Amino acid sequence: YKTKPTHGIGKYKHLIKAEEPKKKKGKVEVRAINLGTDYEYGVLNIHLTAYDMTLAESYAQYVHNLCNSLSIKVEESYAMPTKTIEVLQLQDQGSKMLLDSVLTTHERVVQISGLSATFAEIFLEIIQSSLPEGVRLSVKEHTEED
Amino acid sequence: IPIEDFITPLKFLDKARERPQVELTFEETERRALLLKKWSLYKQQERKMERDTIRAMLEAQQEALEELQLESPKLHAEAIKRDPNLFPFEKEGPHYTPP
Amino acid sequence: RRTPPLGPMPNSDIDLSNLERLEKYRSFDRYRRRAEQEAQAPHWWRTYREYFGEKTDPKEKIDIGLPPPKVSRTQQLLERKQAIQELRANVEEERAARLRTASVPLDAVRAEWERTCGPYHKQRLAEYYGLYRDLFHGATFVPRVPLHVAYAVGEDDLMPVYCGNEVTPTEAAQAPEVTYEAEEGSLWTLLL
Amino acid sequence: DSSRASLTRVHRQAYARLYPVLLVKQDGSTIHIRYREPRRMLAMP
Amino acid sequence: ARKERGWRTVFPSREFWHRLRVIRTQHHVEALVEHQNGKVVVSASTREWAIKKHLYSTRNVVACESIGRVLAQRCLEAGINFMVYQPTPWEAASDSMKRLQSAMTEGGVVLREPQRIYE
Amino acid sequence: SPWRLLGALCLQRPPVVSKPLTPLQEEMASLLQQIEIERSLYSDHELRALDENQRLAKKKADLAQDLEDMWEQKFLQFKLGARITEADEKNDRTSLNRKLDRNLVLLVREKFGDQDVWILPQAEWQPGETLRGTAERTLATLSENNMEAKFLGNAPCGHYTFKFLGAKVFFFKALLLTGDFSQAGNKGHHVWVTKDELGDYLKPKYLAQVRRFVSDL
RNA sequence: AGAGUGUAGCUUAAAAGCACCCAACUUACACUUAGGAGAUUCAAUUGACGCUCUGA
Repeated sequence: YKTKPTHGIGKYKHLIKAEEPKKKKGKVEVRAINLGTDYEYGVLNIHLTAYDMTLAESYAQYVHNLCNSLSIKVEESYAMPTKTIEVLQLQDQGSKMLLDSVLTTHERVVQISGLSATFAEIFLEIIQSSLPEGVRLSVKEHTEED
Repeated sequence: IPIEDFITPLKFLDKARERPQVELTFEETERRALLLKKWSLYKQQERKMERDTIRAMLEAQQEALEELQLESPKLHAEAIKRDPNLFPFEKEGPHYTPP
Repeated sequence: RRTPPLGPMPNSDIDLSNLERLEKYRSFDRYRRRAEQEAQAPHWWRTYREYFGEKTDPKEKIDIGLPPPKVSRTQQLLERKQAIQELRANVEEERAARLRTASVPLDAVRAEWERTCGPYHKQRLAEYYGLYRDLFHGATFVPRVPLHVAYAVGEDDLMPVYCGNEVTPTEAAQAPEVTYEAEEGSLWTLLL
Repeated sequence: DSSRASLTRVHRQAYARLYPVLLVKQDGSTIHIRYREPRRMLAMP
Repeated sequence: ARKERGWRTVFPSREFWHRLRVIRTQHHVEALVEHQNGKVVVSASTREWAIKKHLYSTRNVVACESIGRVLAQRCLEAGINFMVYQPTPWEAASDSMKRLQSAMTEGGVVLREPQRIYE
Repeated sequence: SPWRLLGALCLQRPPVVSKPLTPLQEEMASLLQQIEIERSLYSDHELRALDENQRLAKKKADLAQDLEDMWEQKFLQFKLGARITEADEKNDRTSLNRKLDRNLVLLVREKFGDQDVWILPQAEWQPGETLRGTAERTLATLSENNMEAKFLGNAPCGHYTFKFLGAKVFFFKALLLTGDFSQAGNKGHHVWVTKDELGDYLKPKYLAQVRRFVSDL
């Protein structure tokens, strides 16, 4: 009841903040909160690309579990479409004929939100030390449309 | 507009009679289970080493930040804030053979 | 018109700021464990446990029995570690565990249960049936020595009285075969 | 530390064979690439 | 005797005289039999040295099967052979709980308590 | 309040090759390739063996092998670059290409009047300038070459206490892109040194506690 | 050299409960299923092993 000592004992929506907003076409990015004594970066991108698919998938799983274990939030994880590259082989003796062979390229993306600068440098070095064989890392910014 | 490439092609349906055969024995399955047990313990060991290094490095950095805050009232304001040198940060992976 | 609470509000200890840096219940059984943990506490509002006949249980109950025999838990723990290490040495046990085919010697675990922790289980069964409520007006004890009473009807079988069994009066026609361990310095009073 | 993510399985369900070709880059550097049609050296110019 | 009918929106239902309740820790598996007033009657847990020494890997499926067999024996010696098992769907589809219910039924202890008379 | 203004830095170097693989991981890669073979289906080379030899027997009753032997020859003509640029040197501790499996940290020698110290390279910061700026400034002084050491953060790394007049030691780290080392025969004893050799070369407690925040690999 | 001390990572747990790791499902995470390893530093509440802070 409203006058009893147990008023508001069944309150729950002051615990769940999720307003269920349109989280598909919204572009309300969080900005870099920088106080000098309190630097905190926003919604930086992480790119992992390779010609091998399963290595990129495995390292994306690794970095996802790593940032999940260190309590820094994952915004979204998704992938770009693949690119395919031809090695148009010039013939050895008569170099006017151009034979061809096939090769591929994949890409994976994770996003991180909370980064103090000390944890930023320790985070990027600890990813960079455990960087697997064959991929390239690139910490880019947020305005990356497909 | 997103372009998806997790679609398997429509050619992947028909020729589906090449390797359905799996005929194994008991020694191979016990070998594979024992190897998965060994690899589980090994990966737990690696993750423990990784966590201990991360925690020791973090307490080292925090000890440094505390001593800088004690000894100098102005250098922490520039020392904490992240300079824009590392905006397009990247690093290419290792190799197998040297040049 | 309001009235303040008579104590702490239940979901007040968590902080409403920094919600996204809190750990959520990722499952249903985690919340279930927390809620059935919380429902056992003595709350200050009105609850189900107050009204529905719990006999006002908090009051210490008098023990009248034999003391527990002293064991050195360090040696016991190291010997049990030795035993399970010796069992873990065998590899056919690992094959039986992986291959989903490994039973237990039920008679051995029965005698061992009679040997180690069985008295406390028989104590709580005897308190569930209301024996200590009607035999000693609430005063409780532990059945320290094991006991085996078996009834005699036919030629081969038995109908034993374990703790809480069901035996028909035709099977209780004659005096049963009572046996237990005892030393040659002790006198006993049986009572049914 | 570069042994953590090198042990992988092709996690898509329907997939072809792949072979560990040794790909040499623009300075002569090898990468194990899971590529079909079991070639042994791939020179990317 | 009357069962506690009702509650009709929450889980588990309180309509039983006895319940089967299994607790699956990351170390041990423990099965209880409760009365609905709350006092437990019989239990078989792998924390006990009696079941501990006779098996390996107290977490795994055959340990829960052993717990089912030992609990069925212990509760037939207690004269209680009707109880209710009320699991979540993913526990009821698990192989461990399937083989534990099989060990309970093959031990003679039947689930699905009978109806109340003039309910 | 006299605090003698003293910083430091530690040079970070990326490895070039992956470390060699452990034998249980060899068995794991073997069984992973086995499970890969089992779950795989319908490669082009698989038909180019199977139904090509089938149609071969068919029209004989009336490719693959040549190209795979060609690929064996294309393997055997190209000897790969040998990973061991380590045992053929065995001596050149001053070289950038000595060790490539692991990460390395540089350290310079100067025996002072009162002190005698093998130093991880220091910095002497001036009250008008910033800490990391003095780190890269002394890095421009101490190296006498062109190198691109990309820094990792504005935050320092490890702080220590020596007092004789108080003082302190302020550490920094920076990842190397490429080392274009001029005057490789320097007598200022800079040395490219791994973690085990770091623990070897250190005498004091001031350098022993450094190893906790370098990457142990 | 002095001081605080003491169960695996945590616990006003007494050999426990959470943490933790691998496989399967998921782009991935998360849920769930199926597995994995774990501890009272020793000597008779007292004494001499390890760590931490202060020293020089």
